Amino acid sequence: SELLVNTKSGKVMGTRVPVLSSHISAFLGIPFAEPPVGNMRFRRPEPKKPWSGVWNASTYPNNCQQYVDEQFPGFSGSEMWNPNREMSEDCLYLNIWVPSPRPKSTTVMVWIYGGGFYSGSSTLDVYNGKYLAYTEEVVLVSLSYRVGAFGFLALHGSQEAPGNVGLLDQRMALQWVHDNIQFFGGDPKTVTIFGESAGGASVGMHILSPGSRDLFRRAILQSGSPNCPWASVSVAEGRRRAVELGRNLNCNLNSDEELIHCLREKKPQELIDVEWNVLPFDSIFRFSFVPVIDGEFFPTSLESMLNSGNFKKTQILLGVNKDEGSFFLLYGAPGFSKDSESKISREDFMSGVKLSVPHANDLGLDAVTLQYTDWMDDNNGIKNRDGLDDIVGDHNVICPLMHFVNKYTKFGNGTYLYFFNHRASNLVWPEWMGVIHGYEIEFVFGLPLVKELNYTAEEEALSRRIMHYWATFAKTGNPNEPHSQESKWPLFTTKEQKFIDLNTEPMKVHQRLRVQMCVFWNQFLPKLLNAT
Amino acid sequence: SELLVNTKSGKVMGTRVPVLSSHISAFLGIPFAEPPVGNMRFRRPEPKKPWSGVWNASTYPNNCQQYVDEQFPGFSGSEMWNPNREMSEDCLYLNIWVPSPRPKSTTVMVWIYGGGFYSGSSTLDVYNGKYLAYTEEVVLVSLSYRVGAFGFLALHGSQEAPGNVGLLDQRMALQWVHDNIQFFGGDPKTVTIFGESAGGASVGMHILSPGSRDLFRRAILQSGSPNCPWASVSVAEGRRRAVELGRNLNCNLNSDEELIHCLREKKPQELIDVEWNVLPFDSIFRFSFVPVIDGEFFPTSLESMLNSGNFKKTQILLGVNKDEGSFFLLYGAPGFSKDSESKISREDFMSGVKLSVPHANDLGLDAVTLQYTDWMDDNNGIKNRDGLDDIVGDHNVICPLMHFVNKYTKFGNGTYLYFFNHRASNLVWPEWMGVIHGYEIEFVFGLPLVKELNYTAEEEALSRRIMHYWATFAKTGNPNEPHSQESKWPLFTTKEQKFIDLNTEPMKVHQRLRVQMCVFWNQFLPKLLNAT
Ligand SMILES: COc1cc2cc(NC(=O)[C@@H]3CCC[C@H](NCc4ccccc4)C3)c(=O)oc2cc1OC
Ligand SMILES: COc1cc2cc(NC(=O)[C@@H]3CCC[C@H](NCc4ccccc4)C3)c(=O)oc2cc1OC
Ligand SMILES: *[C@@H]1O[C@H](CO)[C@@H](O)[C@H](O)[C@H]1NC(C)=O
Ligand SMILES: *[C@@H]1O[C@H](CO)[C@@H](O)[C@H](O)[C@H]1NC(C)=O
Repeated sequence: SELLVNTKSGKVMGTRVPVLSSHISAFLGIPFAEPPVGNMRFRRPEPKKPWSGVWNASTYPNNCQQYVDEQFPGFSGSEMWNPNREMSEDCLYLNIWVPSPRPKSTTVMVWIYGGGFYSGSSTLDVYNGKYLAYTEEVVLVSLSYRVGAFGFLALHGSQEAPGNVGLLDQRMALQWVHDNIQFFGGDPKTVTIFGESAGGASVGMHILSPGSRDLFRRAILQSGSPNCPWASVSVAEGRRRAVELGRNLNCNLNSDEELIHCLREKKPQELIDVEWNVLPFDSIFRFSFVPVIDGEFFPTSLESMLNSGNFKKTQILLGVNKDEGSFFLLYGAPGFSKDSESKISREDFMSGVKLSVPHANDLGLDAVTLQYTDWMDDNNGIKNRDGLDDIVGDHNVICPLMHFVNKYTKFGNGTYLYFFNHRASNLVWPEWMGVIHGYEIEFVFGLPLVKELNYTAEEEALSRRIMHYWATFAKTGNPNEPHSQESKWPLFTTKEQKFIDLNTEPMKVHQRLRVQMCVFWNQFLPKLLNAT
Repeated sequence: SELLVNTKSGKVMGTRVPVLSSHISAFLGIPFAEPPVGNMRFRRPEPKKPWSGVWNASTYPNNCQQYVDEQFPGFSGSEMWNPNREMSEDCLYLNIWVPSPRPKSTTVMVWIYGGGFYSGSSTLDVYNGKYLAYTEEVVLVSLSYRVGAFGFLALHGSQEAPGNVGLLDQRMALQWVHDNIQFFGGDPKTVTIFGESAGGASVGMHILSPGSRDLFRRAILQSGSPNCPWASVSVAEGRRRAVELGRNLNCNLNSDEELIHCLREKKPQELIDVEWNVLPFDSIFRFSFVPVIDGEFFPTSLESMLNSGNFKKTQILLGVNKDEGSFFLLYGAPGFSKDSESKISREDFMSGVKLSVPHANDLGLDAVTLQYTDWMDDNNGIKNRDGLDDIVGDHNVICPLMHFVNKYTKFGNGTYLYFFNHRASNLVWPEWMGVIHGYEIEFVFGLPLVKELNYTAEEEALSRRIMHYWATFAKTGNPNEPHSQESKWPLFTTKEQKFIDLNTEPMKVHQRLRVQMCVFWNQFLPKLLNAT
């Protein structure tokens, strides 16, 4: 039957799902790892023992244990990111949307969710593969991985909690797609992995890590970048945070075996309750347990890997949203509130600059401030608010991604760069927040096509325009249709540095995206801080 | 007779001079000090022994010994600043233009020439008091002072070369005006001292120095400021430069008496030949022998004097030109030439930034560069050229003057601030140079009124407009006529920070003149350099 597939791990039985007055197939909650529970918590992932019989792969799986956002209880804008299924340490599953009929060798797209490495779910309504798989004839796959302390506790030199295991989770799901996607009609030599936020930093991490490169063909990174300041810590810092997690749960801290044993005795929610207490600074856009530069998953420092062409050479498609910082100021910066225009006093701007660059000494704090303050009108709370939005977007997302895209292009086989600056017309967050972090996802997955979600026709036009760029890129390494009538999304070159707009207005091409500020973040401020 | 005046130092006989189809009186080359020759070279000035008989005060006096510009031999644009009379160490004289008939108590204006403390002449055609004295009924006085090593060699703790003597020259001329200007129909309680460049820094120095404040009423500073980075050195630096002058002339350097004796044996031109060899850096807009912060003329550091209201509280009128730096790049920066548009390579911009901020470490050099580079179009030789013009104007003139005007206004009785941005229509320098340092002088002295110098009628209108602002300010402490029809030049307040334009277009009022860049120069870069 269509909904029955003989994989190398065993048979699985999916279900027929409707999608825009037609139907396709779905295989939800397929295991790719052994459940990482008990003594396996914090351990590298093991591959799922193959099973006899048939797996009832018709319902979504548990979500992995994480912190749940309750800043705005009941508010859909915040709830759509929380787990919509019960949480279990047994989260290692993946979901396949297959067109119907089952093709024989179409393009495969693997989705990697974000959420700062401390949260995420493959099962969110905004991650639904069906609209994309159906509209573009691709096989859509979404994996899951251990987040939080469960996926990134880092006592290096120990083999019980080596770090990076949530990436190894991702890797094993990618190994399972390479081995088995052919039985779902997927071409295992045409897998494009894409992600956003932490998931975009993951996608670019698999580009760097050698153990990962041969498991996928090309890559899409959305608002994420392996070298983001929040995406990785050093071994010393990862150890310190692991030890401090132990101290919050009154653990014996003498040996690494003593810490790890103590942490496995604890229930999940006990580590989540104190997870945020181990950050070294008062900060925004910093998360506790993140990938560690370990010498194994990452052979050396990320900057030397980027300078020395030490990474998978292929094509990449990547880009940013207009107002990336505003979501994070809402959560931790003083002055901002969901229900005001959040005009920002001179004094609260000062406070935001501290929380955005928590590693900076006073002289660096002054440098940031000078660079982002209109001094002809300093006490303007809209200019102070918008300025903060740019401080957090540039430092944390846009400028580390530009650095990545300038370093990668020097050695790669193609690069396509976008600037998504369309405020969705049905957005529940205040208008001061602009074009929000993670709000292009709904267009990439084609939710505008559900003309029951209140979307303007132009936005459906935009979602189809975008979904085609993505799929055509995953299929060929160029989002442009050969012999096509629309304007061509130009390649990004070190010489000309072009990129395009993604909005309902006719496509436009600019260059050197936010270079002015990105010179400051990528080259000046690091030099200043290194100087004492 | 009109041209005969009985001063406290003796009678003097002036001459009748024509000025715009009428006539007034002039007393040229009146001594106010003993000739500072032989053993008096480098010494504080002594007052002119009074004389029997009558002084033939009808011809201009010698100019003081200085370096003569020969970068452009024959070119009037450069020659109009060189000495037009033979040079003598006996330069201590002053010149009075008196209206006719001799008024009884009109306003007195004393002019203090500039030229980096290393050059200047009271006798230049652009300093002619007659057009101003006649048009505005004021008594115009111009002093002279020892420049170069002759006026500012600084072996502190010695009484033979204590430093600052060229300012004491100025002071004695001001004491002579206070004592004697009443016999020329001048009101000695209404003396406004004005100057440009070094002369504007002098005017503001007499505001700070206590030994000077009671000798003048109010003050005009043009493109000059006591706290300019070139206007003063520390005692240690002034000693080092004095010792290095000795080393260039093969002097015994053991004792201060030995150095000073050796330097007095030398002819003047021997010190001028090597004067530039003692600067500590490769620089532009730095001069060898300048005022020294000595504890006497200046009680303490200039910044503490400005912070602690330690200065003459009165009214001041001051301002800057649009393109102050371009004159100095022409002389020492690579890429610039009198006869090209001087488009500036990326590499030669780099070189200019070095020569403009010679005291800055590499990190400071990067800060300047970042702040003044359009990174969306970095290899634009017009933007690099104009950018350099602003680097040198802001650092050396505009931003130290804004600092002065922000500190002085906090404690003073009035402040008026101008931005002179009219390119004179008959200017012999290339158009890339813009509105050049020291090219408002010709409007302040009313040379546009000579409709035989090729000036547009609008410019005569501007010169009369400006000459009236100056004189009416000197007379009252407000450039505005009471009950007048033109727009009012607003006072400068710490709150609103207004200022006006000086050009042929109808007057306009802006605020916070070049604050963006001046925050960087006055508050950020000093913090950065102090930090290691
Ligand atoms: C003391 O440190 C704490 C820090 C934080 C940070 C929280 N959240 C966030 O930083 C982010 C902000 C941006 C919106 C994002 N969700 C939407 C989203 C998800 C995925 C992709 C795209 C968009 C939540 C947080 O919920 O709780 C915290 C609690 C803390 O202590 C108890
Ligand atoms: C190695 O250091 C040297 C440095 C210099 C600098 C010279 N000149 C100037 O810096 C200035 C630049 C601006 C134009 C001004 N004159 C017009 C002016 C005069 C008064 C008020 C306003 C305007 C001359 C110079 O002539 O010769 C130099 C020779 C050097 O070594 C032999
Ligand atoms: C699969 O599990 C769900 C959830 O309990 C159940 O409702 C469904 O009928 C099951 N289907 C099969 C074929 O086992
Ligand atoms: C003053 O000196 C000049 C220059 O030598 C001379 O030509 C002039 O006639 C003299 N006048 C008097 C009155 O001495």
